[PDB]
Amino acid sequence: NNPAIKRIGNHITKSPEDKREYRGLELANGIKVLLISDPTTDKSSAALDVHIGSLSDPPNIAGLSHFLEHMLFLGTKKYPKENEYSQFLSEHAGSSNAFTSGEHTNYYFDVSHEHLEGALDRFAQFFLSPLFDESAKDREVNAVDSEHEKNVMNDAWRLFQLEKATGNPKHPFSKFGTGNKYTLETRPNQEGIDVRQELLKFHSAYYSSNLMAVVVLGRESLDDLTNLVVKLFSEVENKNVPLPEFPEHPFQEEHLKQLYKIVPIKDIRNLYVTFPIPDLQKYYKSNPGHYLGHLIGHEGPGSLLSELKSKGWVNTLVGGQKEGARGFMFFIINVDLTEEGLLHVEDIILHMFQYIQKLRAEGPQEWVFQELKDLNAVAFRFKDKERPRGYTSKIAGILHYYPLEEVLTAEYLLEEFRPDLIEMVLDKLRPENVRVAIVSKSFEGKTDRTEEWYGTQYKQEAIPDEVIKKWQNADLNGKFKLPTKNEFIPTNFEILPLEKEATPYPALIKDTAMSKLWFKQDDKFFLPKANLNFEFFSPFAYVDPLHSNMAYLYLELLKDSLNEYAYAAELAGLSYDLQNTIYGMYLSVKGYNDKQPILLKKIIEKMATFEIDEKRFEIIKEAYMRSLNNFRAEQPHQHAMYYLRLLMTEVAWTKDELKEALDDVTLPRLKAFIPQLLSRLHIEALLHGNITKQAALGIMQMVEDTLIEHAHTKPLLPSQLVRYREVQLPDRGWFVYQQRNEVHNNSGIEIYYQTDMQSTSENMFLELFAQIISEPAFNTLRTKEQLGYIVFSGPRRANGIQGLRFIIQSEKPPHYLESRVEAFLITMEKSIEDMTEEAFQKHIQALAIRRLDKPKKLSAESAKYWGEIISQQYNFDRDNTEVAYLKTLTKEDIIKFYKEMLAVDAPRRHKVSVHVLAREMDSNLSQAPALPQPEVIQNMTEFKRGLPLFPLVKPHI
Amino acid sequence: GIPMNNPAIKRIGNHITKSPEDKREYRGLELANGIKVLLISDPTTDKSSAALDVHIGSLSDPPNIAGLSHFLEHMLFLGTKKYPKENEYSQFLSEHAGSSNAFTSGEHTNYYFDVSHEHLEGALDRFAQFFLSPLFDESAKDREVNAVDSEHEKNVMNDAWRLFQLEKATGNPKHPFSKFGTGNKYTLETRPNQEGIDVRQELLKFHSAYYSSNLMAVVVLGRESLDDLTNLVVKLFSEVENKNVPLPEFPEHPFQEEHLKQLYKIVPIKDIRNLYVTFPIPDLQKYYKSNPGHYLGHLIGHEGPGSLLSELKSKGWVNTLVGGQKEGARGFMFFIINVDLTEEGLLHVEDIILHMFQYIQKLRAEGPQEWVFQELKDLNAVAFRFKDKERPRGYTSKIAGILHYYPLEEVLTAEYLLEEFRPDLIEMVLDKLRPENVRVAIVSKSFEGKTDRTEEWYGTQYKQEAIPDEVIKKWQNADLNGKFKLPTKNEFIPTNFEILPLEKEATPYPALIKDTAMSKLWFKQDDKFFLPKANLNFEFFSPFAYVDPLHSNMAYLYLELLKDSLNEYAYAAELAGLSYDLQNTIYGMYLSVKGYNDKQPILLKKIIEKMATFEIDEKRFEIIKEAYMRSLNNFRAEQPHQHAMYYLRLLMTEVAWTKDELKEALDDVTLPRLKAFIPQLLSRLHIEALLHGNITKQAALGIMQMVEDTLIEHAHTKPLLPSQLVRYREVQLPDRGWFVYQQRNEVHNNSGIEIYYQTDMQSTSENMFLELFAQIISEPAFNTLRTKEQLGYIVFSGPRRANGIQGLRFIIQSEKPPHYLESRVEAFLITMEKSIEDMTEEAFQKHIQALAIRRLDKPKKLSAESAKYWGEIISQQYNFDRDNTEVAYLKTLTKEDIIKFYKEMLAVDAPRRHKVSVHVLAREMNLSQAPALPQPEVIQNMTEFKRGLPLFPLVKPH
Ligand SMILES: O=C(C[C@@H](Cc1ccc2ccccc2c1)n1cc([C@@H]2COCCN2C(=O)c2ccc(F)c(F)c2)nn1)NO
Ligand SMILES: O=C(C[C@@H](Cc1ccc2ccccc2c1)n1cc([C@@H]2COCCN2C(=O)c2ccc(F)c(F)c2)nn1)NO
Ligand SMILES: [Zn+2]
Ligand SMILES: [Zn+2]
Repeated sequence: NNPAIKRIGNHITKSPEDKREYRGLELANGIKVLLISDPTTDKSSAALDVHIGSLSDPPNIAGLSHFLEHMLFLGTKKYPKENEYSQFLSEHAGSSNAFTSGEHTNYYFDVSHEHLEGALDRFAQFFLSPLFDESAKDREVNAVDSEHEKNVMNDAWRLFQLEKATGNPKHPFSKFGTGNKYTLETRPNQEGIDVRQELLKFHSAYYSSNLMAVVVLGRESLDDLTNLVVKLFSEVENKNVPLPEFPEHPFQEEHLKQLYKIVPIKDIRNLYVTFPIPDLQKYYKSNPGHYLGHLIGHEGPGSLLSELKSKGWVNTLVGGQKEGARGFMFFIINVDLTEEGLLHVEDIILHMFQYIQKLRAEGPQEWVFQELKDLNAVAFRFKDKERPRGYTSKIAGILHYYPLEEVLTAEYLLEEFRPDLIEMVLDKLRPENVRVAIVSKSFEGKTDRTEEWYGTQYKQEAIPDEVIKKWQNADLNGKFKLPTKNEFIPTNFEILPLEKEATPYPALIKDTAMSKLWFKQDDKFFLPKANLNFEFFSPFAYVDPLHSNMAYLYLELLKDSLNEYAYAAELAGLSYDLQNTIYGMYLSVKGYNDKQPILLKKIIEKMATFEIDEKRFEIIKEAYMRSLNNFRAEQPHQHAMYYLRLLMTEVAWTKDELKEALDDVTLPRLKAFIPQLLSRLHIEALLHGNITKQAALGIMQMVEDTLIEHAHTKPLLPSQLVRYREVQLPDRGWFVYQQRNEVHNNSGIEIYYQTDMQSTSENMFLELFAQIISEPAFNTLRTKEQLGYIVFSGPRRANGIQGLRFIIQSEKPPHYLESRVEAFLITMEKSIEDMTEEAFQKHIQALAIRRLDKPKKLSAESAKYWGEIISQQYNFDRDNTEVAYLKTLTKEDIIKFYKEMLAVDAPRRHKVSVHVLAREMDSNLSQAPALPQPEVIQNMTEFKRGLPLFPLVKPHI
Repeated sequence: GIPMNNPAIKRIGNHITKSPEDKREYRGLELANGIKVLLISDPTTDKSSAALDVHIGSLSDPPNIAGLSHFLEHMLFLGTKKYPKENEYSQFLSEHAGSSNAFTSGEHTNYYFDVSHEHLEGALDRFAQFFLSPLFDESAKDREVNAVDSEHEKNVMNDAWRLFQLEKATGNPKHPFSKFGTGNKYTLETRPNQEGIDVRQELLKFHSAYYSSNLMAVVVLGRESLDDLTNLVVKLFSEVENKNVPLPEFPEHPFQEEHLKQLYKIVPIKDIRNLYVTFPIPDLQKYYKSNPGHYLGHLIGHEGPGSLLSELKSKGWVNTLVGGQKEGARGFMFFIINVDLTEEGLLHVEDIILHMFQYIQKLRAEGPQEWVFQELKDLNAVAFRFKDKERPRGYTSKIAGILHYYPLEEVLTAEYLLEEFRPDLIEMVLDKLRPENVRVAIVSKSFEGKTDRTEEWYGTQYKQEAIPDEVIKKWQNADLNGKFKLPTKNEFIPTNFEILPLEKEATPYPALIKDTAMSKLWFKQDDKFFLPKANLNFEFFSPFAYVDPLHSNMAYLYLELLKDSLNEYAYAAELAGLSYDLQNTIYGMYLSVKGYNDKQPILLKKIIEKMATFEIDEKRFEIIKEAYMRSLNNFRAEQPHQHAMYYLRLLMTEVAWTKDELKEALDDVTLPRLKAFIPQLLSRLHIEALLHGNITKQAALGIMQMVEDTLIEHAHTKPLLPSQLVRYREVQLPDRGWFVYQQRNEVHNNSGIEIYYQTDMQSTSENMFLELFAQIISEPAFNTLRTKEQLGYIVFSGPRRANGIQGLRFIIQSEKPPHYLESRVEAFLITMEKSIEDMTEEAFQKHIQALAIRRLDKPKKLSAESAKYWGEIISQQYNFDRDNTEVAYLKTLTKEDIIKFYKEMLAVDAPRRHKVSVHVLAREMNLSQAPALPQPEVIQNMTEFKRGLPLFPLVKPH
């Protein structure tokens, strides 16, 4: 019909509950396309996936493909304004991102549904005519270097790269993929390579239309969308690039039966078991690797984890197939270690091979596979509706692996047991194909090797043949037994009819001294799911560091207890979250509205009648100790945000305070704590989903009755239900707090301009200003001045107060970062006042679109309401009224607000700054303003005592 | 050569015997007109003082005009012939750092003041005219009768006043003892109008009949020499006329035979259970050198091992006992044994009384004990040798009364020193304590409904019965009871009075000699008083003493139970001049130990050990918890203005549990729960202590460590983190805001009001603005709101301080409704604006000097110096030089400064006016111009009120 379209796909199989419309098609230049018509979406979205990545970097230029990824954002022949893409999105309620994996570079964006074409055009140019400006190239090499830096001291990256460096050095799998200033600038300048030539050369060589897939979602009809995609993308040139293949596995036989001992930054104890296996991607219909992962990584009774845990050796286990690349994959079993586990790695692994041996003895189990098939099938039928941005990027990635008519289902459905493949894979899980790595600080000083890129300290030795042989003779262990039929599988998918007095927003359907119960029957999504949210308030949860530690340990121990029972439910789409908070306990139950009452009652009963297992208590406590210490190894901007949260809140226990109180938690004391915690409570709950008002009251009643019967719960007094306030800073004050990060050699800074108490006017002043400065902020402080990879501006909301905040992680000292943010603000004063009235209104509309974007799945709407409820404001219609006020704000309103609240000279300026100094650190351009002397906070307690405390917000109703 | 006799002086006494530690100089003498005079010269005193006690009181009321003595007492303040401005006397004192008071007992009317030492004579001259030329202005008399009515109304629903007059009403109705002494509007106006009495003549008649110089004792204390004090007193008081009035006597007891062997059943206002046993006895006053009454009071009322109380408490029948002689009047006394009653006790009154008579029998069996007398003598002797130095106002008032009862040379010692062992007198008094002489009274709500009589002045509901002769006979036949042993030698009697020498490194103010996670020790070796005494103060912080109502209740009961079990052990120390206080706070616990330093470390160790290792007796636990339940409930019967202040503290503090919340929580306090709470509270602590007195730095550090070591060994205490040491903040009120909180008092038929004008955090600046303003208005506010408008008896102005914040407050209890009182206070503030503007610069500087004198009045005794520091310490301001600093700054203020302050913070149209009012309604609820007031925001809920406002900072330490 049309010459630009090679073929047009037929029905793209979808879920019957999926109301979006789909058309597949393949362009003449080979670009695989999927088109999603959703006339309701408030944001439209496109994504493109190029099937090339880090594995295809030049050997002399580590990280080229990643770098190119960054550079495409900085201008094209048709749109050469460096920040034109990001600025257009920001002015039209959009955003975008991209990532570079081993075989993919993936770019995506969303934007106000009324601006798809303008965004998509600019987006298309990335793949037609990028500038690769020399100036922009020399700047953005720093963002890559800063990105690598944040990862250098991160234990997950260090290991990630160290695996690669213990395989065959000649294999692309060993490449350093992120790149840094050395590999992208310094070594190429020393070696005479022109970097810009190489970006152009790579782009022209590999960004070919035959290796691309594109997904576009908008309100427009599938037809209009077909015309729009052909317009912009058939232009792409096809250079018929062959899809790279890695048939040879990176681990050959000299890399097997090897043992690696590794010393990470954090105090952690891990055991990693790896088996090389053939590439299983083709078998995807059956999925042998997933069947095996399901059993090995089972956490229920008779499981491998179960026994390793009751032997006191392991707490968590992960098992299944791990991606490698077209040509090779891995099977892994990864456990963390107790102190005992670390002494018993030989036996832990023996136990591993014992469970594999039982899976060999029983042979494949068709009922197991069939159970997975029918659950996945139900999962797919009732899948929540995705957000555009992630949906397009996801699908754009898999289009390369499946035909058009099955791209939506290929990754949820399964087709036949195919026990031959299961046996084939299982045959690779043998002692002679094993690689073993142990991570413990106990190897400190006992290593002899250094990994080039990250510096990781490790040792390599061969597994003694005697030990391989013992593992080969693994007997059957009577403690291991296959799973039982999942008893939590849901069976009643009936959607209850809307009650005649249903409400659009949650209604307060119960209000005793015990309970406040908020209820809404789902009237948007009509899936057989419910969300049950409970806030258990008790003053004894946070009264002091000792009690705060005991709340944590109680819930951790409780969940550890429930794990075996609740794993099945989690597999059958029924999950729960149990969390301690500064006001008490948070419990969430989400999933199929069928079996929920079984799980909920089991949890409340186990809470109220818990019996602590002393060995579990010792093991989890020790873990918690290490947890607290390991915060030292977090990142500087993390540390910064933490200190700021400590400074600005009435009450807050530090890690050191908690860590000192921990030694005083004893099993008796914990046992006494729990009934005391439970003795008096107030329960605030949101119940939202496929449930009637009667059902909601009965769930609430069951919770109350179980607590009253088993723990004798009495209500709290109204006067005891107090929330913490935020420190009220003085007009024209500027406080600075200084700490050192002893692990990372970058610094961090958070800067907080506290404005005033939340209210419709103050909320929208702040939100509008943040919107107007959002893109400029990123462009000026990252893109132009390249302060660091992490640069963030936005609102801060805490305890009913709010303000503006800047967060930055950099190698520059924080006081420099201060002047640069101050300089930026001034230049923003000029920019807002030079800003046209038409631009101003573009920003108003962008914010409105964001605020009024409607929630696409039950959980999202639920969390919107929970935010209103826990925050004690209860303004469920907030978006309408606040957007309405928004639309009436003038550019002068915003200028008055800035000069009153934010400007260096503002009369009501309220500035506090946290500075985190790097490890080795010390205690033209637009001109920075002159800054007052900061009052230096030496003691958080003294700081807080000398200031007032804000009020608390008044509820709405 | 014989002397040149001054004729105004009938005689000059010999050496007035005094404590060898007492540096004041004394002279006694009797005027020609028979006034007995003691002169006290004290060249260091910052305030001087005088008092006059007339030996006439309300037993001599005219029979048809109840309360005339008392009323006359009020009227003498309101103007004399030489000083006829109604409030000259009050005004003069106020402007010269002075105050005065007076009171009317059955046989005495006692008047006293205390002002700046430079203005003795001026004060004394205005004072003297009271006894020469009262005006008894007819308008004044019509107004002041309201004050007396409001005083009586204050007392009407008070169980102690009800009982006091009920006793008078159950004796011989024709005896003066049965008179009603307060008076009220009926007996002092209404009835005298119906009966055609001219009250102003009756006043003049009484004053002239009885204010005779021969019934008068005066005491004057001043910086002036003894000779100059003599000339002065002769000058001002010689002209008081001697009508040679005979001193009234009452030789017939008010309780005759038909008033004995009686039982009375009385209904209280509060929920209380008391037993009152009374025996009539002869007038023992004349035997003061042996004190047979107090010997028997000492034994019968003893609280140590083997005691009467001891057994009654083990039976679980009583919790407290009081026994000894009770004053009556010249010619009769009583001997009492009073106990409170448990629930069981109320059912075993007959056995309680039998046990009382068994102990009395043990005393008859053993007979008088010279060694006991010996103990009494020795303790009293030591007490007098090392008597603290008194505030002059109280001292002149006390001595002026007792000049009537003792030779001049003995006024100081008569009440302390024992000289004569009189076993005959002991046996005499003991023979009067017999069932055929006994009167028994029971006070319990359980008689509610079952009474048939009504006491006429208070309304008391009671029934009267004759004690069955079979009961009297069982008490007569009280055989001995082996649980009752006499006390043993008091091993807490101090013997080491040595005053350690003043260390080289010693400091004028307390020094921080220890600062650890556990403890912060303040110390000062005494450098002023040099008595063998010390004060040891400890604040224990725990977040678990006030975390919620339940825990608060448990902190209370813990310390109540603890004090209960230490009582027998600690009683001997109490008698030996060594006492302790233990009481829960909103931050944890407070412990004070005061007295002769000798044996303190023993008592303190016993207290701390018993805290850390406490074993709760289930039976004491039940009894004390029940009493505590009653105590909460009984709050409903406090005065209206007390409620107003209570509610204000509730409203203006961050955290604060109401009586109702405490009471609801009490039922979940179980013995096991309390046993759990104990160690939890003691597990983490911070101790801040002031140790001040006759102790060295080493001994002090040892004391502190001993308290730490004990808590550590037995309760495994660890330190709290600094971040946990949080104090509570005050609610910060909004500019131009005005909130009202309204409540009703369901017992009293008056209303109460507190009005709080918040100003700002305490600083030198703000403190002195408020204090000077409050000084300027102090006297005028009393004179306008009470003396002129007669809003009530209780009228108060002054600073309020709480949680580092401050402001101005008025408190009034009145029959009129709160909103009326608001307008009249507001009216008053306006008049004070004009008054300050019209005040001369000298009159202003005069108010400044008055406040200065008051702020720099140097403490006279160790306890008062200690208290001054302790306030600096628990307020965490640590500003030990505050008086010198703040007075310095005071002296530079100008009347413009104060008018600016008033217009900014206080005036009705002030931009930073922060007004909260508490209105307490009564059970049943021209003049200057009141401004019109904004509509007030009515607080309907304290939690929401507090949630919606900011909280102030805390004051910066020094
Ligand atoms: O490193 C990566 C991720 C890398 C990709 C990248 C690289 C270079 C860019 C240059 C200019 C604009 C966007 C560029 C984006 N990346 C994402 C972000 C975040 C997080 O997600 C959304 C964007 N974003 C922002 O911060 C942000 C916020 C507000 C703005 F107005 C704005 F323009 C950007 N930062 N860097 N892949 O390999
Ligand atoms: O009732 C009684 C006691 C009665 C004696 C009395 C009687 C009538 C008076 C008339 C005018 C002035 C003082 C009169 C005093 N009394 C004492 C007080 C309190 C507490 O002691 C100090 C005075 N005082 C004040 O409140 C007060 C406060 C500030 C002032 F500037 C001021 F002049 C007075 N109130 N009534 N005896 O039988
Ligand atoms: Zn990147
Ligand atoms: Zn009076």
